[PDB]
Amino acid sequence: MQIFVKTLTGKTITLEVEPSDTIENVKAKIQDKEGIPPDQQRLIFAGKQLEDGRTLSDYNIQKESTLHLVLRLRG
Amino acid sequence: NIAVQRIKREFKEVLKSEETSKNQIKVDLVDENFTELRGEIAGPPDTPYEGGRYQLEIKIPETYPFNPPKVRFITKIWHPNISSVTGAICLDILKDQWAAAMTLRTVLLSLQALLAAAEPDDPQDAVVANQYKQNPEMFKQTARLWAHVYAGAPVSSPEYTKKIENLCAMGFDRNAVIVALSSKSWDVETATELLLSN
Repeated sequence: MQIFVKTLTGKTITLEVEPSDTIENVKAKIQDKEGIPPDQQRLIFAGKQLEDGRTLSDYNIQKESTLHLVLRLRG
Repeated sequence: NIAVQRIKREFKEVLKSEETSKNQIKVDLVDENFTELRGEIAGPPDTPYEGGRYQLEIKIPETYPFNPPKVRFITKIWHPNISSVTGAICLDILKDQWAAAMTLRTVLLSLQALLAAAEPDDPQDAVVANQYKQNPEMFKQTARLWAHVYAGAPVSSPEYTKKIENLCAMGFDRNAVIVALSSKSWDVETATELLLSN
């Protein structure tokens, strides 16, 4: 299925995923498509940061849903 | 309520006041024993609270009148002497400058006066007081935005509104989003980092 991933500057990308993908798998797909290292990514849905070990289905994230990518800060 | 006779009389005094007739202050009953009241005050003109109305929780403690009524803003407000999270108030007459002969009308008008002029030397809310001193223009626009969102005042910054909308679209709670952006100089990156810290 397709889901959208949006960044804080409103740029939107499209990702093909499976409902059974873990958020860890999704971060890797984002790396494959956009080059962003998984360790820099945080994905937000329904006001919560998603945990790497759970699935999109676990979070009720479904076709054409939007996840929000918030990169880790310099620090 | 041992002080009930006095609270009823002071209640009626506000009802009949000149300032109520000029729609500056007002009071309403909450409980049937007069131990809790609801006040309201108008934002003064030529402040960022203008056009807003602010509701106040007023609780009368068992030690009144030797100790002051406990007052907190129900209506959320951005002001150095009021908590941006709770509505708690830092004002001399509500703490150690209280005198037993002070009335409910005096307390209401002292609060309306506070909206006219902040006392940032003795703040309730360090984040707000810091902004008030360090960036008075952003403080003014931030206060006006809170007066629009919470107190009914006319429109504020469309750019602040769009930042609030953008973060609410991620599913964060609107009030949390407002206070995160207001506390972080309206910087979307750092307000979002605060929101993710809880």
